[PDB]
Amino acid sequence: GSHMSTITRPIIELSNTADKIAEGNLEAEVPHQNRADEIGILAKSIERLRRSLKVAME
Amino acid sequence: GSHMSTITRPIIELSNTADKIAEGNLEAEVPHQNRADEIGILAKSIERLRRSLKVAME
Repeated sequence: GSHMSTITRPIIELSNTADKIAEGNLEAEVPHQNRADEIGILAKSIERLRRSLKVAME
Repeated sequence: GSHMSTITRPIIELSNTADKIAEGNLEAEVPHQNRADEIGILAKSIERLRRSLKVAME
């Protein structure tokens, strides 16, 4: 499916952002936050983790 | 049935587990860790975030 190629991209974006956060980048902005579909939900979860890490150190 | 239907399930599982961690479930087990494809990579990053939380509070 040629359409599948477009779907694969946002997954790479969320993965790359998550790596930046875990390595100690508490300022990294997570993308796809405003999405309402399954991808938007996954983005929101990554943001929630970022908040905990900041508060954990703050 | 539709092969594409299987794709949605791991996404819901990963999102749900991430929510569990963020709410204060530091011992939550992240799923699909054994996968090496894009889904497995996303699972790995979530495991990193969970560890940082446990380290941050330690």
